[PDB]
Amino acid sequence: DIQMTQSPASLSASVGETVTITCRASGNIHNFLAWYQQKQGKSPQVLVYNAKTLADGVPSRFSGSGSGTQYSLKINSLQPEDFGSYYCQQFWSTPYTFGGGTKLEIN
Amino acid sequence: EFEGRWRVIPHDVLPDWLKDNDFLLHGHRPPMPSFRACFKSIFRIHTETGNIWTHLLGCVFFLCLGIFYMFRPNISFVAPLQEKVVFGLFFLGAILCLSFSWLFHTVYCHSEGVSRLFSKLDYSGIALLIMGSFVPWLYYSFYCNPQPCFIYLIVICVLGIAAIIVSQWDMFATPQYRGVRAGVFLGLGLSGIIPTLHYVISEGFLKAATIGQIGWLMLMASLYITGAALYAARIPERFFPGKCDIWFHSHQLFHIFVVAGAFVHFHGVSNLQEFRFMIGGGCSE
Amino acid sequence: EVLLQQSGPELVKPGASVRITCKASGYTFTDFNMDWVKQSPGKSLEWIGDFNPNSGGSIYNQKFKDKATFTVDKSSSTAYMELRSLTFEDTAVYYCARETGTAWFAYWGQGTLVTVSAA
Ligand SMILES: CCCCCCCC/C=C/CCCCCCCC(=O)OC[C@@H](O)CO
Ligand SMILES: CCCCCCCC/C=C/CCCCCCCC(=O)OC[C@@H](O)CO
Ligand SMILES: CCCCCCCC/C=C/CCCCCCCC(=O)OC[C@@H](O)CO
Ligand SMILES: CCCCCCCC/C=C/CCCCCCCC(=O)OC[C@@H](O)CO
Ligand SMILES: CCCCCCCC/C=C\CCCCCCCC(=O)OC[C@@H](O)CO
Ligand SMILES: CCCCCCCC/C=C\CCCCCCCC(=O)OC[C@@H](O)CO
Ligand SMILES: CCCCCCCC/C=C\CCCCCCCC(=O)OC[C@@H](O)CO
Ligand SMILES: CCCCCCCC/C=C\CCCCCCCC(=O)OC[C@@H](O)CO
Ligand SMILES: CCCCCCCC/C=C\CCCCCCCC(=O)O
Ligand SMILES: [Zn+2]
Repeated sequence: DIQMTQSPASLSASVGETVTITCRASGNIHNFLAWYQQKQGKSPQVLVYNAKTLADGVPSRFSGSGSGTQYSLKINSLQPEDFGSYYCQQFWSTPYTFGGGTKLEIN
Repeated sequence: EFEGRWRVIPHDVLPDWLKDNDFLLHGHRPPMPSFRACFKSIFRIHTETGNIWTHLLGCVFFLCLGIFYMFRPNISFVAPLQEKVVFGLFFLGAILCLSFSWLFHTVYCHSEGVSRLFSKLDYSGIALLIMGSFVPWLYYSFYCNPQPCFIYLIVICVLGIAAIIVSQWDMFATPQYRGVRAGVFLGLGLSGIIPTLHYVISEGFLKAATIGQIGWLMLMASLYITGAALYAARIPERFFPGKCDIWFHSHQLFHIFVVAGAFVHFHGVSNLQEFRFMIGGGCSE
Repeated sequence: EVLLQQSGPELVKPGASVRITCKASGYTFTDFNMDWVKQSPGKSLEWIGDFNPNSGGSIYNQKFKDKATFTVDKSSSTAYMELRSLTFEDTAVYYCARETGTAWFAYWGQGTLVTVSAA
């Protein structure tokens, strides 16, 4: 099984700032990576898939990068609605795994 | 196996860069940014299986054929070294065209960037095969008339390079320019009409027919036109949408016309080569 | 639009069983694989398994092999997930998520909350 290590576990930033969430896979996942955003009580929504493909309806503020085992999600110019939990997921090898999550709070 | 597991997807859920033919409704590969996943798909059934294998089996055929040509005894040549070079240039164009094509078709579903890059190689490959095919046929047609042999080699090279430059254009890759693409490459091959008419004027009808040129050229003109026509008009998937997703769509048939077309061309130029051996280098004509 | 509609919250007793319903609409059901995700309170997401509506085959995560059973009703485009021999560890929000060729999830159900209580 592939382990997904997401960092930082939590962070708080101000509106208009840039944040970077890193993800580390225990093995090569060949760019088969997805990023999700989850609002309190609500269901997760896909932000980025295939490591760098921006999902339909998602603002250009969100950008995914990386290859091999090191992947990143960047949020430029933070907006108030950006608060919530963020998760990475690998779909290269079964069983599919998610990162521990990153809790984002806005000030 | 459980790595890079994937399923075929309907046309409607495809990204923009993967929508080339809306008459192929199901059986598409989804975007996968893994070269490992892409190369494994060669042994999977999808819209690109036929397109890949036709120019993969075709690539080894011209490689094996080109190799055997280099090892033929020079006892049979009237200038084995410069002779083997003209054929070599045709073989170079034929191998590069078929190599770039099957590679493009394999890595087509990878990403937008990889797809853009390999499509430009695919288009450039077509022009290289057309320029390469002109090199042997001409050398033999204008054997005793070097000045027009020289100009026509310069003309096809200027046009072929121009066609390669056109193929670097983004709008060229779009399905709106399917007919523009068909006409540009068709015009490159059909430009041969000028050197052919010049040849017929100088040598005459009997000469052109007896040597066998009129025949073989008509077959070439036919394969070029039919192949371009099928490609441009999307026949037969235009008549049966959702019935030719895996086997016998226009692109697959077009890929087959290329293999047969390059082989028919080879047969004709190989014959001119044998005709030259009989009459010899000397030309009191 | 593609919508995934799950059944309402369930309050069960230890050792009981539940069946979670996923009603899919807006696309051809057999065309895409359906996945099941578990989310324990305050915790991260876990992958239970994947189900193929066309083939009928399923792949379960080793952790949930004895816990979960995936079923389908092809006529009404519905996916089902049965959870057996429930304990306090099984108190979570269970999701249905749809694949699109590869296992990245564009569509998710609203989630079904399963509460195990002997109270
Ligand atoms: C252009 C080659 C011409 C001759 C044909 C040779 C083809 C041989 C087939 C090779 C299949 C190799 C597939 C494997 C390629 C792996 C590259 C990749 O996608 O890496 C992603 C991550 O691993 C990055 O860390
Ligand atoms: C017998 C002859 C065989 C012919 C082999 C043909 C191979 C030639 C093609 C090479 C492509 C090399 C790169 C292959 C790997 C893709 C690179 C990439 O990530 O591209 C992103 C873009 O931004 C690039 O600008
Ligand atoms: C007197 C000059 C004419 C005769 C010599 C020419 C011989 C034929 C040459 C064949 C090789 C093909 C070279 C083709 C070169 C194409 C360059 C090109 O389009 O570059 C743009 C891209 O890099 C970026 O988009
Ligand atoms: C001795 C000099 C004579 C110069 C004038 C005549 C030269 C020929 C003129 C051609 C202009 C177009 C008229 C004919 C139009 C069709 C041209 C063509 O593609 O050839 C048809 C062949 O494929 C049939 O097998
Ligand atoms: C004896 C003459 C030479 C014969 C060998 C010819 C081999 C093939 C030559 C040229 C291929 C045409 C150039 C085409 C090369 C790929 C397109 C490109 O330049 O892409 C730029 C990308 O970064 C944008 O996506
Ligand atoms: C002297 C070279 C010309 C003769 C050989 C012709 C055959 C090769 C033609 C084209 C190769 C591709 C050129 C296109 C330029 C992009 C290459 C590329 O993607 O590099 C990988 C990096 O992005 C990541 O490391
Ligand atoms: C928006 C413009 C494109 C619309 C689609 C046009 C389709 C044309 C392409 C292929 C099918 C017709 C080929 C066969 C019939 C045309 C006659 C011919 O020999 O013309 C070839 C060249 O002289 C043309 O430069
Ligand atoms: C594969 C590379 C060659 C590409 C060829 C492109 C040029 C156009 C090809 C063919 C045009 C049609 C043939 C041209 C025919 C010229 C007249 C001729 O000699 O025919 C009369 C005989 O019936 C007398 O008995
Ligand atoms: C020497 C090869 C003989 C050619 C016969 C094969 C069939 C016709 C070939 C080329 C005509 C050009 C029209 C098609 C070009 C579009 C292809 C593409 O853009 O992928
Ligand atoms: Zn092709």
